[PDB]
Amino acid sequence: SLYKGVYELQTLELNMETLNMTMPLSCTKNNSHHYIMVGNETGLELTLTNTSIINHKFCNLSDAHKKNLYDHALMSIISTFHLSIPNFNQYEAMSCDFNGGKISVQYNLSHCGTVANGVLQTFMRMAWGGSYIALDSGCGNWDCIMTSYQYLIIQNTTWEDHCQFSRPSPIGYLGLLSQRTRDIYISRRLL
Amino acid sequence: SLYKGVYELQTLELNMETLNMTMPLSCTKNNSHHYIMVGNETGLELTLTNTSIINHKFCNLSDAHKKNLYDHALMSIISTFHLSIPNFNQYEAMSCDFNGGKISVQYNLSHCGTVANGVLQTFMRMAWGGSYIACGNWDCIMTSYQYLIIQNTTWEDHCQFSRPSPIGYLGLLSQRTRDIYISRRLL
Amino acid sequence: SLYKGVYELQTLELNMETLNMTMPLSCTKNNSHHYIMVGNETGLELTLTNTSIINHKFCNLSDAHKKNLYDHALMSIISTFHLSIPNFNQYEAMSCDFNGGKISVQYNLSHCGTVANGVLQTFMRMAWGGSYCGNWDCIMTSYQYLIIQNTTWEDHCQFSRPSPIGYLGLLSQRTRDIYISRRLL
Amino acid sequence: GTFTWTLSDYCLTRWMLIEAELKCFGNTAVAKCNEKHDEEFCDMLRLFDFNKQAIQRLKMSIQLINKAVNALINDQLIMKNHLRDIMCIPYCNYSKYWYLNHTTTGRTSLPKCWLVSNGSYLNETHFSDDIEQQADNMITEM
Amino acid sequence: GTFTWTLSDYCLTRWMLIEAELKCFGNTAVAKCNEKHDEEFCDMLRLFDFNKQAIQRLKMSIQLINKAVNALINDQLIMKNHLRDIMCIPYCNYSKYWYLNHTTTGRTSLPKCWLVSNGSYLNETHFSDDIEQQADNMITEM
Amino acid sequence: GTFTWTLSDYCLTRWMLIEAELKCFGNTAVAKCNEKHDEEFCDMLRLFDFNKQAIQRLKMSIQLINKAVNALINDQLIMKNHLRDIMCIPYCNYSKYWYLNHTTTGRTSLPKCWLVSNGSYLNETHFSDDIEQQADNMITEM
Ligand SMILES: *[C@@H]1O[C@H](CO)[C@@H](O[C@@H]2O[C@H](CO)[C@@H](O[C@@H]3O[C@H](CO[C@H]4O[C@H](CO)[C@@H](O)[C@H](O)[C@@H]4O)[C@@H](O)[C@H](O[C@H]4O[C@H](CO)[C@@H](O)[C@H](O)[C@@H]4O)[C@@H]3O)[C@H](O)[C@H]2NC(C)=O)[C@H](O)[C@H]1NC(C)=O
Ligand SMILES: *[C@@H]1O[C@H](CO[C@@H]2O[C@@H](C)[C@@H](O)[C@@H](O)[C@@H]2O)[C@@H](O[C@@H]2O[C@H](CO)[C@@H](O[C@@H]3O[C@H](CO[C@H]4O[C@H](CO)[C@@H](O)[C@H](O)[C@@H]4O)[C@@H](O)[C@H](O)[C@@H]3O)[C@H](O)[C@H]2NC(C)=O)[C@H](O)[C@H]1NC(C)=O
Ligand SMILES: *[C@@H]1O[C@H](CO[C@@H]2O[C@@H](C)[C@@H](O)[C@@H](O)[C@@H]2O)[C@@H](O[C@@H]2O[C@H](CO)[C@@H](O)[C@H](O)[C@H]2NC(C)=O)[C@H](O)[C@H]1NC(C)=O
Ligand SMILES: *[C@@H]1O[C@H](CO)[C@@H](O[C@@H]2O[C@H](CO)[C@@H](O)[C@H](O)[C@H]2NC(C)=O)[C@H](O)[C@H]1NC(C)=O
Ligand SMILES: *[C@@H]1O[C@H](CO)[C@@H](O[C@@H]2O[C@H](CO)[C@@H](O)[C@H](O)[C@H]2NC(C)=O)[C@H](O)[C@H]1NC(C)=O
Ligand SMILES: *[C@@H]1O[C@H](CO)[C@@H](O[C@@H]2O[C@H](CO)[C@@H](O)[C@H](O)[C@H]2NC(C)=O)[C@H](O)[C@H]1NC(C)=O
Ligand SMILES: *[C@@H]1O[C@H](CO)[C@@H](O[C@@H]2O[C@H](CO)[C@@H](O)[C@H](O)[C@H]2NC(C)=O)[C@H](O)[C@H]1NC(C)=O
Ligand SMILES: *[C@@H]1O[C@H](CO)[C@@H](O[C@@H]2O[C@H](CO)[C@@H](O)[C@H](O)[C@H]2NC(C)=O)[C@H](O)[C@H]1NC(C)=O
Ligand SMILES: *[C@@H]1O[C@H](CO)[C@@H](O)[C@H](O)[C@H]1NC(C)=O
Ligand SMILES: *[C@@H]1O[C@H](CO)[C@@H](O)[C@H](O)[C@H]1NC(C)=O
Ligand SMILES: *[C@@H]1O[C@H](CO)[C@@H](O)[C@H](O)[C@H]1NC(C)=O
Ligand SMILES: *[C@@H]1O[C@H](CO)[C@@H](O)[C@H](O)[C@H]1NC(C)=O
Ligand SMILES: *[C@@H]1O[C@H](CO)[C@@H](O)[C@H](O)[C@H]1NC(C)=O
Ligand SMILES: *[C@@H]1O[C@H](CO)[C@@H](O)[C@H](O)[C@H]1NC(C)=O
Ligand SMILES: *[C@@H]1O[C@H](CO)[C@@H](O)[C@H](O)[C@H]1NC(C)=O
Ligand SMILES: *[C@@H]1O[C@H](CO)[C@@H](O)[C@H](O)[C@H]1NC(C)=O
Ligand SMILES: *[C@@H]1O[C@H](CO)[C@@H](O)[C@H](O)[C@H]1NC(C)=O
Ligand SMILES: *[C@@H]1O[C@H](CO)[C@@H](O)[C@H](O)[C@H]1NC(C)=O
Ligand SMILES: *[C@@H]1O[C@H](CO)[C@@H](O)[C@H](O)[C@H]1NC(C)=O
Ligand SMILES: *[C@@H]1O[C@H](CO)[C@@H](O)[C@H](O)[C@H]1NC(C)=O
Ligand SMILES: *[C@@H]1O[C@H](CO)[C@@H](O)[C@H](O)[C@H]1NC(C)=O
Ligand SMILES: *[C@@H]1O[C@H](CO)[C@@H](O)[C@H](O)[C@H]1NC(C)=O
Ligand SMILES: *[C@@H]1O[C@H](CO)[C@@H](O)[C@H](O)[C@H]1NC(C)=O
Ligand SMILES: *[C@@H]1O[C@H](CO)[C@@H](O)[C@H](O)[C@H]1NC(C)=O
Ligand SMILES: *[C@@H]1O[C@H](CO)[C@@H](O)[C@H](O)[C@H]1NC(C)=O
Ligand SMILES: *[C@@H]1O[C@H](CO)[C@@H](O)[C@H](O)[C@H]1NC(C)=O
Ligand SMILES: *[C@@H]1O[C@H](CO)[C@@H](O)[C@H](O)[C@H]1NC(C)=O
Ligand SMILES: *[C@@H]1O[C@H](CO)[C@@H](O)[C@H](O)[C@H]1NC(C)=O
Ligand SMILES: *[C@@H]1O[C@H](CO)[C@@H](O)[C@H](O)[C@H]1NC(C)=O
Ligand SMILES: *[C@@H]1O[C@H](CO)[C@@H](O)[C@H](O)[C@H]1NC(C)=O
Ligand SMILES: *[C@@H]1O[C@H](CO)[C@@H](O)[C@H](O)[C@H]1NC(C)=O
Ligand SMILES: *[C@@H]1O[C@H](CO)[C@@H](O)[C@H](O)[C@H]1NC(C)=O
Repeated sequence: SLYKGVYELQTLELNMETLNMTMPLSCTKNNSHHYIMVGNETGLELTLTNTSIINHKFCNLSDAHKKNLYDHALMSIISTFHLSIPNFNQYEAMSCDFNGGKISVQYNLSHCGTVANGVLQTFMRMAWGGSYIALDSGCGNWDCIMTSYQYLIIQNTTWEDHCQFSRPSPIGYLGLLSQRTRDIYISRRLL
Repeated sequence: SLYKGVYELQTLELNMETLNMTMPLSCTKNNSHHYIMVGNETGLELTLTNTSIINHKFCNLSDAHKKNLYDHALMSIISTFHLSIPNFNQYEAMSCDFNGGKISVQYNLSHCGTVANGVLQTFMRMAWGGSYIACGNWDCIMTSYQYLIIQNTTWEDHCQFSRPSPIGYLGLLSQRTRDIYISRRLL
Repeated sequence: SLYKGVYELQTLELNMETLNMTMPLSCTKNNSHHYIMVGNETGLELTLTNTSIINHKFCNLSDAHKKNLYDHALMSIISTFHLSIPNFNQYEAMSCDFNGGKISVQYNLSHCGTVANGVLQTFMRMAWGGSYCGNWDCIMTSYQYLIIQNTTWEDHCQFSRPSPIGYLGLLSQRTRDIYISRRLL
Repeated sequence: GTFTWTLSDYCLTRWMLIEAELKCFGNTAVAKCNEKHDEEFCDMLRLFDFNKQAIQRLKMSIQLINKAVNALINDQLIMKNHLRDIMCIPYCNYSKYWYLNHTTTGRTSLPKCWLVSNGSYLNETHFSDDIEQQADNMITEM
Repeated sequence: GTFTWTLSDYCLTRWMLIEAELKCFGNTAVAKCNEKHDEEFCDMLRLFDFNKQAIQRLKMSIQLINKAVNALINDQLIMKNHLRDIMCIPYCNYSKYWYLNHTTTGRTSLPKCWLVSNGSYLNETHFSDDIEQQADNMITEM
Repeated sequence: GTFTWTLSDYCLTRWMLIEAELKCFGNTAVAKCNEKHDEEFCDMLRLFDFNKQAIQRLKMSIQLINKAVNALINDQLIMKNHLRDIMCIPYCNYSKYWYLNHTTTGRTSLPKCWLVSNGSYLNETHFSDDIEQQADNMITEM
């Protein structure tokens, strides 16, 4: 028990729920949702479903910026997600609706070296504690990440105490900032 | 300064004009007018004014790259500034005027969390001295001046009030691409 | 062979082909050519020459992403190359010609301090060994065009020993010095 | 870059700790964070530091964190632990932290992660070597 | 990415300072710059050495310093000073620096930057405890 | 970012070198790799270490290295070497290394890399002073 007699071990345990206001916190529920807090009240909803809700291949992102009805911190989190996606080439997959200030993004996940593997890698990095349940990936299989669910819907939401599987943790998101614009393909000559 | 009876304090005030040739130097003559002298060559001159200079919403920037008349250092610094804005989501605020390599940009500023907040937030970091005079809040801040103009001017003694130093510009290099919103589906 | 007292000079040199699997490895071969291998199968063929293999100025880059007939690592390497130019203002200097997975990209290289300066700077940082002292504002290599194309791997290099260090160098600095193009990024 | 945030004068409380109360560390122990670069405890105390200095002295804007993430933590250690999780090597999800204590005068090591291997916390038998290293490094106080 | 630039010669030059003096520092004190990260004087001195080398031997372009800044100065130190600035806690000007000179034997500790608040420096009363700690470290070097 | 990646318990292999027969260093020799921010040798062992784990644990693509660059090796040392390459002084290609093993025991100095000059390896006479300083530090360590 006691090492060298004099020394006795004691342990320290952290409450991450106090980190809500300063920076966002991610936590897991229901095997598909993986909700995230931005602050005290609101947040995003990182759900995986078979059912689509954006049936159109349009985004109107520039118009969404122009209208400015959305909330700024939420779209900051969406951008931190998007630029952190490694090796993003297809565009017709991701379908996003920003009308009325709602934040909705629907990544289409439908040979593993595709958009799906990248977006799910970024997904599990954001929701670090409690995302193995989402992925049928295996151990060390960073090449091929796959999941039975065919879509990834990011949605604005109120909070309502959604953490039911894993505790709050900012570590995935906080570690995910540095990957933004770290692996991105060119799209124009004069970027 | 008698400390311990054995030691003494000797201050060390560093001249900073020696760094003129290698990196830009930041000064603040007025409470408002910041200055960014790259060297004895022409350098940037940042102003807060109510008087406009552009009066048109177009920023033919790709055309300016095509003609390629602007000085490279000035375009590097202004690109650093524009990318260093924490949250830019209104394209209408920016308004440029490029002709024969002239550098002329205007940010329109007009309750919180808008483009004016981020633009001015980056503006105070070009120089720490002389900016804060223009603590309780920093994320949500505004100033009565309506327009932020950026011009090129020759180097005169524009460093009367604040000491020259490269601290702000060197600070912003890492933050250049730190916070950008997606504006296109495929970047 | 004792230098100081009872301490002798002994040396070891690292194999670098043993590091083949993970990241790209860069060689030189001749004075002009410089080469990259992504593993033991395929690689990139950074050539400097007078002859222009492709003539048209277009670069259908979004279409190349759309068809997805490319190899991901190869175009990732050229994306790191192109993004890492210091100041790429003359947008028409490049010529891509993506078609059926081909990566036959070209850079035009025609007082000083033009786009060719930045292109040769990124070139010499890419293939560190044998890119060749005071000139930094104006490199201005005599060769008139730079070309990048995919190549089936073979023994393409014996002159300069392989090393990833140039690519790890350029891996950083991907988005510094780049000029703004669109008003609202 | 590298972390630069200084730790304000660093004893914790129940307001920032889940079960224990008034866990207070000696100044000499927390002083190790200035030198060392590859441990998680320093990142957690930097986080909690500007948490206190943000809820106080200022008035959910995330931009303040989007700028100073590298000054205030070391992301590369988080990414290292993520690679450990992919490799299924034992890792640290930044939850439970162990250390050595003795009540004769109350000296304490700078805490280290209690690694997690199977998804449950790793028993002390597996990492007995590292705690032994910390123990026989503690005795070097002369 | 941590800074790596090992300075070359450190003995200060008259031009570098505002009042022309032959200030000069012992190698033992300046050697701490290679290992310590949070220091301000070391980063400015690295910038000054870089400017000296560039203006001396290399034949203006911003790309050089824009790519090589993080070898010379840890940008996150500037970030930390900005965080101190936005709070009413005193921040570092990078302008005036202080140190304890041992007049008799001539040895000298590594200088630290004099803090500033509300446009004026602190006249040896708000941070005299820091000077006392530095003097204690100097005694520890004996 | 820092060099958060650790070295698995360390010994170089025949396949990993040419004309080398299981040359392997002591634990105290590599102990400074968790502290030194300017060492090329420690970077190279970290590199070959993550590679050994990559084949022998992980299941080609470039995503893994591009993720892991700044936890593994500080990039700015490479920029430093390139910077010294343009300034015409000797730089380092990370190819050939030099070290001093004690005749009567296996305790060995930490290798520092051979310097190259204009595509040709620098002569022993130019950095004999550096070797002398290394030997002085080593006998001081004894
Ligand atoms: C990093 O990794 C570690 C190790 O994986 C995590 O630590 C554990 O996290 C899990 C998350 O679920 C915790 O599990 C929950 O603990 C609750 C409290 O435990 C009480 O009940 C158990 C019953 O055996 C007692 O042994 C224990 O002493 C306590 O009395 C449980 O109550 C939870 O299950 C039950 O309660 C919930 C809520 O009422 C119900 O919904 C369930 O149906 C069920 O009745 C659950 O077991 C676990 O306690 C943590 N500790 C351990 C053992 O490692 C960290 O959370 C993780 N951190 C991060 C940031 O990733
Ligand atoms: C979300 O949707 C995915 C995708 O499912 C496809 O797309 C949707 C929109 C529908 O059109 C589906 O019909 C499409 O398949 C679902 O993933 C699927 O999961 C199932 C299992 O849950 C997979 O089934 C397979 O079984 C194959 C073997 O043949 C099967 O049928 C024969 C004949 O009865 C039977 O004998 C055999 O035993 C099998 O049952 C097998 O070869 C294959 O590899 C796989 O195991 C299916 O392939 C998956 N693909 C797809 C695209 O869905 C998700 O399940 C769904 N979510 C939820 C919660 O249901
Ligand atoms: C997404 O945008 C498309 C394209 O609309 C254009 O861009 C907009 C920003 C705005 O300036 C429009 O006037 C432009 O035409 C929208 O598709 C249009 O839908 C309308 C209404 O049904 C139809 O009349 C147009 O013909 C459509 N144009 C095209 C090119 O398909 C689409 O509705 C937008 N989606 C949302 C959710 O707003
Ligand atoms: C969100 O986190 C805060 C801490 O950041 C939690 O604690 C409250 O914090 C405020 C100041 O921000 C204090 O005035 C309160 O006294 C704190 N309360 C408690 C119980 O500690 C806060 O409770 C968290 N919010 C939610 C909804 O859980
Ligand atoms: C720009 O900085 C350079 C040095 O980097 C200064 O040049 C020095 O000027 C002094 C003036 O007394 C001379 O004694 C030195 O010999 C000069 N040094 C060199 C290397 O030329 C120059 O004065 C600075 N200019 C301004 C306007 O601050
Ligand atoms: C890239 O897209 C452009 C879009 O204009 C294509 O240009 C046309 O290509 C067709 C192909 O049949 C030619 O017949 C036309 O003459 C081209 N237009 C002009 C104005 O010359 C181009 O072919 C596409 N491919 C490439 C490699 O650029
Ligand atoms: C995680 O759990 C697995 C399954 O229980 C453990 O695997 C075995 O661990 C025992 C420990 O005595 C070893 O003897 C076996 O060789 C292991 N088997 C395999 C297939 O690996 C594993 O050790 C656990 N992880 C730990 C303790 O870190
Ligand atoms: C500490 O004080 C001593 C004593 O004044 C300084 O020594 C002087 O050094 C200058 C050059 O720097 C010489 O010109 C003087 O003649 C020296 N004086 C004496 C009495 O020897 C020393 O430089 C000071 N050190 C620092 C770091 O400021
Ligand atoms: C939980 O998951 C099920 C299946 O996806 C879904 O029907 C249900 O609405 C979810 N409930 C919540 C809110 O977690
Ligand atoms: C935080 O949330 C709670 C519940 O929504 C609310 O009562 C409180 O006013 C909010 N603000 C703070 C800082 O507590
Ligand atoms: C975001 O989500 C909430 C709940 O879905 C909804 O009330 C709101 O309209 C959406 N956008 C805004 C304006 O908050
Ligand atoms: C998603 O992609 C699949 C690929 O087969 C396609 O059939 C489907 O229509 C797409 N769905 C949406 C909502 O874009
Ligand atoms: C600003 O500078 C101008 C000269 O450029 C001067 O006339 C004016 O008084 C200064 N101060 C202001 C406007 O506060
Ligand atoms: C500034 O540098 C230029 C170019 O070398 C030189 O002609 C001039 O005399 C210098 N000093 C000034 C303008 O004060
Ligand atoms: C700035 O925007 C406001 C919006 O009302 C407008 O009145 C003003 O004229 C604009 N300034 C310029 C220079 O366009
Ligand atoms: C910018 O380009 C547009 C293209 O239509 C042109 O009409 C406008 O006059 C240009 N503006 C300036 C200031 O040159
Ligand atoms: C630094 O000190 C000088 C002393 O004159 C002062 O002019 C300058 O404004 C100070 N800068 C800051 C940022 O405090
Ligand atoms: C500029 O106009 C604004 C808006 O009316 C006013 O508050 C301000 O005093 C005016 N003058 C200056 C110098 O900003
Ligand atoms: C800005 O640069 C242009 C380049 O043509 C020059 O003509 C102009 O005079 C400069 N502006 C000032 C105010 O000197
Ligand atoms: C390629 O990589 C394998 C696995 O690491 C290694 O054993 C082999 O020697 C390497 N071969 C060459 C030709 O580089
Ligand atoms: C370059 O390599 C080519 C391979 O075809 C060879 O013919 C030539 O001699 C080399 N040297 C040059 C172009 O200087
Ligand atoms: C390359 O090395 C791999 C290692 O798995 C081997 O399977 C493959 O055959 C090798 N290719 C060549 C062309 O030697
Ligand atoms: C390049 O890739 C294409 C498409 O896979 C292939 O046909 C060709 O052989 C490769 N090599 C060259 C030299 O084009
Ligand atoms: C390169 O540019 C020159 C003009 O600078 C032009 O004559 C030549 O045709 C171009 N070559 C290409 C695009 O291959
Ligand atoms: C060590 O144990 C003593 C027992 O009284 C306690 O006061 C002290 O806080 C403990 N150390 C830590 C770091 O909690
Ligand atoms: C660790 O392992 C030992 C030996 O099997 C066992 O007795 C003990 O209960 C385990 N757990 C702890 C917390 O020591
Ligand atoms: C700062 O100095 C100004 C000078 O006008 C003074 O009015 C103000 O009260 C000072 N603030 C503090 C906090 O001392
Ligand atoms: C510092 O200098 C000022 C100069 O006015 C003096 O009044 C003050 O007493 C001095 N000491 C302090 C502030 O401790
Ligand atoms: C130890 O020195 C011996 C002397 O024969 C030499 O063979 C060996 O390489 C050295 N080993 C190390 C690890 O330095
Ligand atoms: C530099 O390169 C030249 C090339 O001729 C070579 O002779 C010389 O030895 C190299 N080293 C030095 C120090 O000049
Ligand atoms: C080391 O420099 C020599 C100089 O001859 C060169 O052959 C070798 O490629 C360099 N090593 C590298 C780049 O790994
Ligand atoms: C290095 O210089 C010495 C000077 O005596 C000479 O003997 C030797 O041959 C030179 N070259 C080497 C050791 O490679």
